[PDB]
Amino acid sequence: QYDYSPFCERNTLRESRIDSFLKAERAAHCLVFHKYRPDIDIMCSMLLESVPGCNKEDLERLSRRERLDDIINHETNALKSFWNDSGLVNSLQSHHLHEEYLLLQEELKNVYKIKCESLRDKCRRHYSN
Amino acid sequence: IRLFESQIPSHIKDTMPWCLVQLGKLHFEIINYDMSLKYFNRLKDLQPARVKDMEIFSTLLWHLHDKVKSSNLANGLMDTMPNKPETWCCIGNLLSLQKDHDAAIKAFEKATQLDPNFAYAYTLQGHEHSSNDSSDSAKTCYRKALACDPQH
Amino acid sequence: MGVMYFKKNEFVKAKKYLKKALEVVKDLDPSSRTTISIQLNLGHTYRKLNENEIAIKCFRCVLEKNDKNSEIHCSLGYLYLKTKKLQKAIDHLHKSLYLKPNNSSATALLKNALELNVTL
Amino acid sequence: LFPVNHENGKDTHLRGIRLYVPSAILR
Amino acid sequence: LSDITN
Repeated sequence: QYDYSPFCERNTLRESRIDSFLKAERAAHCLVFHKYRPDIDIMCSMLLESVPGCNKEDLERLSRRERLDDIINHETNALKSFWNDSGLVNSLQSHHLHEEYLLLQEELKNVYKIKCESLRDKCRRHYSN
Repeated sequence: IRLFESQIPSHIKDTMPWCLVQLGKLHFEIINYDMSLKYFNRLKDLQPARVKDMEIFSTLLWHLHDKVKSSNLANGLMDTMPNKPETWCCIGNLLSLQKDHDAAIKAFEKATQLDPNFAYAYTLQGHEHSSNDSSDSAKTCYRKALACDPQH
Repeated sequence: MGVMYFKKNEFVKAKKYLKKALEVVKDLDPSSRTTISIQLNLGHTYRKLNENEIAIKCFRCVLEKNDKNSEIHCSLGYLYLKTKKLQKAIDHLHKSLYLKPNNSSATALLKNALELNVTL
Repeated sequence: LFPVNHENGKDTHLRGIRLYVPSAILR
Repeated sequence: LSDITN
């Protein structure tokens, strides 16, 4: 029988939640495992396996301590990095890629500024705060 | 001072920041104003962003009426550490040097709020309160200044 | 009972009853606003009993267990000015002023201590 | 007292008001 | 403008 001791230290769980957890858990594992029960099984050169936003080629560069079609290649590639291998971009129509791209560097450029006074006046900030 | 002259080598004397601070404070106590400034400037040359005790330098430069040096030191000291009472007491000393003194009193009280166990901010408050022509506040501030440091 | 024998101007029996109270509570619970009252009352009886060293030690103990107490510091100054320990007397008076700036007897006590120190 | 304002006003402001009366060291 | 006169 399906074990549910870790999900709730209370020894008894109502049957609706037992199926609620079992159905939810199998789907969550099946998403990660595939791009069955949890209690039967939990299982399954540079050390660095992965970093957000880096492709395999970026890893090899790290290990070494380092026109419309072409822009469309650069159109998709930037969203490959930002969306962490999202499969919906291939389903997006071409002209919807342009406006999201224009807003991409626009919001990124705003981050660069954020990431980057008289004696009498500058004392007030400390007193008022 | 004689021990400095005799028992202290010159190379250690003119390099050690602690010797510079102690010698400047000592020459302050003997009311030797010219001597102390040219060694405290050397101390600032060793490190501008050091606090320890600038209450002595602030007291000296208030007498010497050097507004620009006090402004630079106050700006640097606040930029380095805002929570140190010495920076706020230096700022208040500069403010009293300028003209206005109510905000100087408020800054001094804020410095005392940062560290209640700072007796020199208390005695500086009391000394300033004489310029306000008020005595009862001054006398209470003096007594509470003595409470912190028995031998002042 | 010690407090009432004190109020009745009969200090000797109040003293022994407060000593019994202290020895009963000596072993257990130094904190919890009971030993503080016991020690303060016993020190008051001793200072009214004209014996000062034991009153001073008890007042020092209660001061250690509780520092923010203006009355404790005024009593310490009273005891120290009764003796010739002027430095401790004035230190405790200035502290007492620090805890409470507007103290009536403390101003006169400080004036007397300072004039005695200057004349000494 | 301000019993009446200009052009038959109702209320009155007061922008400013002041009162005037007559009458080496270790830091 | 208020301050309406009678």
